[PDB]
Amino acid sequence: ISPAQQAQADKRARDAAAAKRKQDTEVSNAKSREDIQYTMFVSGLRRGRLNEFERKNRTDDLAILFDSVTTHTYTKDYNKSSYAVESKASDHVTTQDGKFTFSGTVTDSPYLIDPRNMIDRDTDKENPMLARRPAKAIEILELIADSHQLVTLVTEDNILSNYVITSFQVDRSSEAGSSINVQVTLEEFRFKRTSDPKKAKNANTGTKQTAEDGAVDDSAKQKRQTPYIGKNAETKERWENAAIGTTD
Amino acid sequence: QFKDLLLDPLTGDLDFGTPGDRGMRLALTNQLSLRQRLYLRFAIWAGDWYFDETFGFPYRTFVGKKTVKAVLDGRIKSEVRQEPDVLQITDFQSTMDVVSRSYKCFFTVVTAEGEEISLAFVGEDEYQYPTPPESNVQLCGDEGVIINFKNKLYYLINFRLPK
Amino acid sequence: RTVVRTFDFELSGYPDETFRVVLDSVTYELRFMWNERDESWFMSLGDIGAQRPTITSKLTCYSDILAPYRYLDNVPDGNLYLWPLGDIRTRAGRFNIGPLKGIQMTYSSLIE
Amino acid sequence: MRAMERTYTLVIGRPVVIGEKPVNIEKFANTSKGDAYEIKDLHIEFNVKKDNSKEPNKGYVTVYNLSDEVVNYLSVNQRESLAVMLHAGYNGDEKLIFSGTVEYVEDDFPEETRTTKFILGDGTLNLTTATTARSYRKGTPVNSVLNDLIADLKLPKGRVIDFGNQTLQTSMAFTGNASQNLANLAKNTGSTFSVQDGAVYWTKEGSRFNVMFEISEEGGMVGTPTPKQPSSSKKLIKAHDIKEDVGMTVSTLLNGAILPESTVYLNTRYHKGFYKVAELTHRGGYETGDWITELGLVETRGELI
Amino acid sequence: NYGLTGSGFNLPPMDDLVQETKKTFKSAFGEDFNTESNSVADKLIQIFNEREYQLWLLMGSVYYAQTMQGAEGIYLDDLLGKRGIYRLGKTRSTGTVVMTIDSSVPYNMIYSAATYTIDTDYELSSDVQVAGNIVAQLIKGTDVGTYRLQIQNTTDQSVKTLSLNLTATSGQPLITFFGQIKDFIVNNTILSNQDRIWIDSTEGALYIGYDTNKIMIGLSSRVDFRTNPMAGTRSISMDVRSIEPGYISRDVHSVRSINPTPGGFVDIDNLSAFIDGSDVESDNEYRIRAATSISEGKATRPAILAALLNKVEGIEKVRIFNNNTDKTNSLGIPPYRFMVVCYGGGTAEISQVLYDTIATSNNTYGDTFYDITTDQVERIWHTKAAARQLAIRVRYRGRPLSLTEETAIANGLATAVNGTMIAGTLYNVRLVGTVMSSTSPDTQVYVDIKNKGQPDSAYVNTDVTASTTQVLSLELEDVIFSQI
Amino acid sequence: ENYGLTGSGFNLPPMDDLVQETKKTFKSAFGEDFNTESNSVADKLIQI
Amino acid sequence: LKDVNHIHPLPDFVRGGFDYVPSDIFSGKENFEQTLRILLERLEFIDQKMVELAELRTTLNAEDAILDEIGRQLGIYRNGLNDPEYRAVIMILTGNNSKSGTRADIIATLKQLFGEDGVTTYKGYNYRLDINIFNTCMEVTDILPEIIDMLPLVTHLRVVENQGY
Repeated sequence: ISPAQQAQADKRARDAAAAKRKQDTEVSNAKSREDIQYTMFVSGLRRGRLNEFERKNRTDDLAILFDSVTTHTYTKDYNKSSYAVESKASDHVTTQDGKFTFSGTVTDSPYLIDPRNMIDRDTDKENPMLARRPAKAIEILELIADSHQLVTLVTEDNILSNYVITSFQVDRSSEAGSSINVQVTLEEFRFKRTSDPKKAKNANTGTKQTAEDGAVDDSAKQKRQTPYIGKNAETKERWENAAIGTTD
Repeated sequence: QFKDLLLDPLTGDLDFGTPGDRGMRLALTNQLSLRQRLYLRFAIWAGDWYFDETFGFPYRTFVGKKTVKAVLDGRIKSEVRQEPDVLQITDFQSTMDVVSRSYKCFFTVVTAEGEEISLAFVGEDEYQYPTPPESNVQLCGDEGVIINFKNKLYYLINFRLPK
Repeated sequence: RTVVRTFDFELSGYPDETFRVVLDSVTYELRFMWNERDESWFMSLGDIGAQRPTITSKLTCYSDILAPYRYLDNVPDGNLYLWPLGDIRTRAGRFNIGPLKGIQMTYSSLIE
Repeated sequence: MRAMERTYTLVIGRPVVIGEKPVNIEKFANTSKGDAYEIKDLHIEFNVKKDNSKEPNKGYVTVYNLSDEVVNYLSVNQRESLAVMLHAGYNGDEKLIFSGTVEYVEDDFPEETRTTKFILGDGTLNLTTATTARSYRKGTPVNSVLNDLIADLKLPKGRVIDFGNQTLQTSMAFTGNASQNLANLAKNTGSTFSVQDGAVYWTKEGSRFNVMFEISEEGGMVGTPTPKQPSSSKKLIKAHDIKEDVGMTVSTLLNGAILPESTVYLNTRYHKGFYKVAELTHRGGYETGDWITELGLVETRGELI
Repeated sequence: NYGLTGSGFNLPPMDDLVQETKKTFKSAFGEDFNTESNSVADKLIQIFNEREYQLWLLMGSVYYAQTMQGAEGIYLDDLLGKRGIYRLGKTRSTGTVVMTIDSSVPYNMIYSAATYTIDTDYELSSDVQVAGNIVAQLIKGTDVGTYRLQIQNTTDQSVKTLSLNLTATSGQPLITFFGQIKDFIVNNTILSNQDRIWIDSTEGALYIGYDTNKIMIGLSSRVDFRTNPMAGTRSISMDVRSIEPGYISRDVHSVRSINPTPGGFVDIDNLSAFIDGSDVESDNEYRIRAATSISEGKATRPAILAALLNKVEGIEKVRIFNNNTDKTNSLGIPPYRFMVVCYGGGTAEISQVLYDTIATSNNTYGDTFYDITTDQVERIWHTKAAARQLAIRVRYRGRPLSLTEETAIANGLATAVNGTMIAGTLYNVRLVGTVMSSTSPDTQVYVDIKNKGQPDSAYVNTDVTASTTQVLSLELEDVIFSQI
Repeated sequence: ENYGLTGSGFNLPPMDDLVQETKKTFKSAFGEDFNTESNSVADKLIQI
Repeated sequence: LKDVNHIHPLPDFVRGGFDYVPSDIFSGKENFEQTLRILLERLEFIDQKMVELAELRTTLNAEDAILDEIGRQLGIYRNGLNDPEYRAVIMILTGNNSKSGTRADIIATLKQLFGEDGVTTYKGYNYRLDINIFNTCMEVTDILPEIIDMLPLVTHLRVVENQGY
């Protein structure tokens, strides 16, 4: 070995570590703000669903439209006891979470570039292929799934809410070049501070200990006491030490 | 609302202020704070600041190499959204000149403004504690009760007579 | 009456917080209620699982809360005070209570 | 918009040393370096049972793929009792769920994944080594004997119900472990003694303490309550009458702000009323598994102490 | 449950009241009555209910208004009014400033109080005269001729004069002239002053009221001093107050300007932090002041003794005497008047401190007086002890002491300057102990003491006692040693 | 120069003085018209 | 910018609550409004009296019927005093507990009873002190006993009262 390599291993570690700080940071802030609401438009649009598509702005109610959706399926499940009941005892049944899946595609040669779509936030009007639209979609897709957003689906018949993404697939086969096939799967979510005191309810926090690195917690960790900034050291000083004392 | 030392947008040094009120200032408005937070984030080349190897922008990847305009714009537009208080990016005019080999982009960012939560650490107080009375006014009354009554009587005498 | 600082408190601002704390090796349960018109915190103190709180009082800065109540077997004998870290004129608020929020609610115990 | 995701924290501190004053596991959290070894984002499986009896409450924990430094710190101190605290909740707060000493620790690292194991005891060291030697004569007030023995045990007094003007009928002598002697006084006076999360609780059987907790579909209940006998055997009866003998069972999402000696109100569509608590079991699988708590309730027939 | 209980006053939430009143309505019209969402009765009852929440909150606020905690605003005054403490109103900042003046400004010129402003918010406290307020002086270089020197004695009131000739403008003659001036000044005022005046022979300049680093620190007190040829640059001390009451603060070296510049002005600066003004008193500091009132003692002999020692830029020693029986007593004192003796406390500044005296206690005896405005104006009296210097000779048997080794012994006898007025007894045994202490261990030692100027026959060993108004003193140069 | 070991002994500067010349030299680089009074942002930084 | 004392009548109490009518469904029907107004306006009276129950109990404004209760707690009985001066004695005695009888101090206490220029004090060599009154607003003989109490143990006092200079 030689120092020339030590100046090279550091580069290998530094650049690789920088990748997490980018990806890992973005998800953190994406979860630190609940105002944004994502929505997806699978079919539906031209049969009067435009009434609510126009409601979507470019800052809070982001909308996603795929260049084409081939199929989408919706299904629910139930189960019942397999043993004869004692007799009416109609409570021997349970409801499972409904599933939703669909297949789509994103192409380098779009036919409709409506700017309201969040995929086309800043896409060039005259050169769609240099905008690299398929890469734009994937970057959006991972962030939504990673942050665990409660997505809302607008479909042909009904509207579904509180659906989370559990898996998706992307591939670029030899056929259909210059495009990507996308599959998604979603399931229901049976979800159940600054608040109005009139809405407040008695809460609990269990047993609690010394809170945060304070003037007393510092002593426990052997940290040196934080010096006091001398904005005023004439009034409190005579009283602070006499009445509150010092950690010792 | 992130507080920090104010940086002069015109020179880059600390904003000590005008010659009439020279001193030191803190960045209070969210606009000013975000401006310098983006400025420092873009001005520091990646890896060049000790104590943090992951901070900065990797200019060395693009400068001096044959690069595609579209790839650069993505990275430029991505670093901006690392701040948690950025609402959106409005427009982006990326242009490249092949003769001079220069690249120059334009864009703007929109950010809201928040509240101050607490004024305890900044300057003033919002309360209006009362003022002690003066002299024997408390135990014997006040003359203003006479002055106000006299003024009311005078103004009422003024009102009735047409003018 | 020598006394030593031995505990500090923090409040999340929720108007009906309730939690259990241990002081002087004894355990107590505390309730904090926020008053809108009077913009002040109301503190109730009592034993664990007690039917009713033993003490109820209004929190204020530089006032000895427990002063008139050191004659009961279930009340701490220490000192409970609220004093500010910033400008001395700041009064207790909703979100400004904590080790670094502006107001330092603290408990100190006599040396025995 | 977010989801409702689990969170937890695990802390390891200095060795616990018993002295001449009540032991508080809180003050041992800080290590010689200051801040303690905190473990947050690693798949963890734990099981913590609690009860109101002589035996301490014990909880089990498992952690996968720990860093070598942390394991090294536990290879040392294998002769000593490290203090440990556990927290759990939902993405906005974490309630204390267990605190004690590391009774056991072992590591197995077959090929792909290491798996650390723990066994924790709630005050095991004090309850099993606190010796006593006391005596009293005829006429001594029983209320004095109780306080004398508890101070020997060297633990904070969570809650006690004094006997009043009761007096000993015969001379008494006590030796051996203090906990054992106190547990014997329980039988002959209808009182329940049990240490929990460092707190000593002395109450009276049959009676109960307000609605400190309410269970309903809004309160994250899981399934309907079902009646389950509170003991695995039946006693002969004259058919003290005040004693227990009945109970029920309920399950709920994890909530560490509950203790065996507390009182709960059951607001369901079939069952309604007040019950005591008798047993707790906390389970948890961070990446995969349940995040719930199970309560064993017992009916009460005494006065409202 | 939520009203008045055995442990104070509680607060009910909204939902409990809503449920209670809905239960009442249910009972009114049976279990079938609807009370949720769509009922007109629901819209009336819920709207009605929220108002009594305000009433309950206000009632709860009222109850604590009469308790040690919870009182606020006007109600707070009544609680602490029972203990005779009242809030402080608007206050005006107070402080003192100094300025250097050109050599040419005449002594008798008097600054008009109402024609100057220090800065945007400061003005002269009162009329100021240049004479009698000199605090520091600097003389350097350019000054042959005959010079007159004047000084008012700080103990007596007799003006003293000195005559000298500056035959040379540099060199040893100039050094000797400066030394003569130093000896002239030190013989009056206080010995502490000599520590703050010296000569920089390398530059041939004289510094008055400075430190070794050439920083004007001022003399021990304001004085009067003049030279017929007005040489060097003079400095004076002024008293300053703010224009309007309020909050304002200034640091130790903040003041830097005067708007109307007077002729001959040189510079201006601070010496110590001002007593900052304050706005209307707030509740927190009101409680703090109420808490710390224990130490507030006044109008008692221990209280007056303590106050003087902590309120004067000096006052090294103080003692009091009493005569209250129908007669003047041995010590010359009127029948019912106190006696206060001080050292190095000035006249005006100390006089103001004496307003802690018990009302109707005449006091007011001494050799010096001053008048203070209350309104009515009253005069107070006191005296300053007359220092008496001693001459000390040391004889011993042992190895000869080397030069610069006697410094420890000489400074060791500084304890001789710690004697108290009247009740000052040397206890030569104490001196023997001290001289044998401020040195390396190790045969014979003796101490002889006599008043300055007396012949060598006056040396004795018996202890000396201070007079009624005299206090012991000693100079480093007045120590001698002899080997035996 | 009057700080540290000096042969006659050891001299320690108090808290207050160190601020005084730090502000003085700091003021020298920007002139008198430079706020450094109590609670000012610049003063707060100097104290730390 | 804001008063610290939050105990005040709620501003515009009546129009509040009416603001909670959902979507003007009932507004302009003149049958539901009167029923609601009649009930709410009752709380107005109670809300108003909540203040006087606290305001009037302060010693500054307390009427004689209850001022006696305040004095009783402090041991200052009415005796033959009347309301206007009974208030004064209560203040004087209470204020005495933090006093030292200095010349500056004595002027301060007399300041609250005779305005700014209504009092002056001469001093004498042998414990003599004099009090002058110019603008008395109450009869002084009944107040006199207290005026002695806040003076040193050995004071020699004269009292002279007149109107004007």
